[PDB]
Amino acid sequence: EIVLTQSPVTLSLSPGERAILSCRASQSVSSHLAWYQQKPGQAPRLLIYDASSRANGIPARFSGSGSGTDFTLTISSLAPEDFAVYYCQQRSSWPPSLTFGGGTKVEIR
Amino acid sequence: QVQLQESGPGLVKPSQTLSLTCTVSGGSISGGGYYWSWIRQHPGKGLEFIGYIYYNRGTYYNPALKSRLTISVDTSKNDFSLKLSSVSAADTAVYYCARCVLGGYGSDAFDRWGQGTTVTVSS
Amino acid sequence: GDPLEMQGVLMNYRTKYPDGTITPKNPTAQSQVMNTDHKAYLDKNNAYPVE
Amino acid sequence: KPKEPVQVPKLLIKGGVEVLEVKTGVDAITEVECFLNPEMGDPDENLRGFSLKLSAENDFSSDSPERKMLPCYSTARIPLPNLNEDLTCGNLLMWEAVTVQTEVIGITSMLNLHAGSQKVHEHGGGKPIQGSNFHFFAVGGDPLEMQGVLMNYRTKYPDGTITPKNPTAQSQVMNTDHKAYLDKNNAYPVECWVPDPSRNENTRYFGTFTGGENVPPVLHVTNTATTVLLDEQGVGPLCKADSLYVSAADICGLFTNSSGTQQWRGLARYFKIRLRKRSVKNPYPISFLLSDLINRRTQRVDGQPMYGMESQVEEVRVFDGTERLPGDPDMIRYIDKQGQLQT
Repeated sequence: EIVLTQSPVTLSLSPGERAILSCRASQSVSSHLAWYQQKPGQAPRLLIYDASSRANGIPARFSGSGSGTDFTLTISSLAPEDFAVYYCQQRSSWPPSLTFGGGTKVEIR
Repeated sequence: QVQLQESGPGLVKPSQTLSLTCTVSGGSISGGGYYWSWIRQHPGKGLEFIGYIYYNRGTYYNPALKSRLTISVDTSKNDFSLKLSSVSAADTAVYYCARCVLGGYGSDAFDRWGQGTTVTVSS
Repeated sequence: GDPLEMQGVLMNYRTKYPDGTITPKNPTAQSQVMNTDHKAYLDKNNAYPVE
Repeated sequence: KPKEPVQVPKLLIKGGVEVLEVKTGVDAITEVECFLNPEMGDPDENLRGFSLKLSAENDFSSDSPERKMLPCYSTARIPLPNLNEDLTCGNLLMWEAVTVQTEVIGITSMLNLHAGSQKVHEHGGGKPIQGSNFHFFAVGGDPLEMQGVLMNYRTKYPDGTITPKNPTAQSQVMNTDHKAYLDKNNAYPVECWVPDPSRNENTRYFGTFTGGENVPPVLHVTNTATTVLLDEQGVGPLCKADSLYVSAADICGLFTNSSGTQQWRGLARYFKIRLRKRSVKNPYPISFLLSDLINRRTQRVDGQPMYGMESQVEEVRVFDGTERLPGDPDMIRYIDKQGQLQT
């Protein structure tokens, strides 16, 4: 299988700072990445598809960067409506896997 | 403009058979480059993939759940299904259903999935 | 020596046609590019719109 | 009396993509009918097949495009079976592309005048799609090695795009240091990468360009065309590895909206690649595997360079054969390299 190891665990971050997440994979898939934003008690929603392409409705303060194995969910400034649970996902071409990752939840100090 | 929904039971006894309906309204379930997935999210953990379906006999399941699943499609009410066999107490989790696109975005990301439903299993 | 087997491709698949025109049923996003869900058979005069 | 039927290549198996791995005889033929998806960007609201609107007045000092606004080449791969079974030292048995056939899918989609086009005049229809076209495809056993060319070196691209490195004024001319490969669908923008005409001994590309402000796009559709991909020596695109690479990109022209925004438009493309079996010299003998055995394990040495621009190997005298003693030790070869010519 394929396992998306995600780190850190729980970032303790204040509003306004620069956040960076890293969903480093066990093996390279390099283009079939996503980023799902989900608040607790709500439904999932996309941050970034194809590891760099912004989503229509997401303003440009977020971005995606990096491909290969070491991936980046680039965050310029955190919002008070963004201190929630963030995930990552790996796709699959030949073999069907596309499982999912572990998660990193941003703490608000 | 496509609207989705979910329906089914609210309480399942031990060692029973579970069935759920991911209700779709406003679009063809026979839609060309579309999958139809299931996502569970256990309370206290993250989320996990279960299975998607392609309406010209394309199935794929999570190998951890060991092929104990059938996903059926009924074109009249525009809705598809899901079948568990021999559930346990660990299956108590909020359940979500969504869609995958092959040519466009590439994942479960287009603000398009079921609004959610909850399943509770105990003694 | 056989009727003309064709291919369904169109843009703006959200357009609603009158009953006389045999259009591609179940219009999806794939119809604006190469789609496989739209085989058909030419058998009927004044029926298949050329766009 | 009638006449005994004439002979015809007895057709065999047929089916989907999993037909290929069934082994055949020695004089097999194969016909592969497959297509590609055009990558025009695909903005939002499921308008899969357009681009976003183009920028109007970005100066040369600072350009800021987005990922949506640039079309990209389309590429894919076809897996193939291998053919040798035992060792069979001496000769091998590879595939070969011979005859291509292309045809554009959806060419009558442009007759829609009840769309969101501009009202062309006061009570007429709408304006159809016009402007520059660029149709392009390629068939080969290898990825399409391509040359880096652009204008306006001050363009800062989005980071999802594979774009050339260290932009100077030298990148606006034929430069040597913008070489790369084509290994990814929907990442190489079409305004920045022509095919390299130098490096392709195993890739044939065909392309007809027509710019202009508003010229008609002329399209054919015919199932009697045939384009031979043989060279002047008698080979096609050989398959070194078990693959066959197809790369293409189709632009059809600009679409005008009802208010005045321009946005691109493209279509898919057909292919019918006849393959067959040939007999070549082995490029993988036991001696190649032996060197790749030892060179995996042996220690990395990182010293001063011995190849390239800052190299230090100076003069190499590769000489074997004998000859009557020359009346000059250092014979000169060029008559006048630099030139001491007239006037």
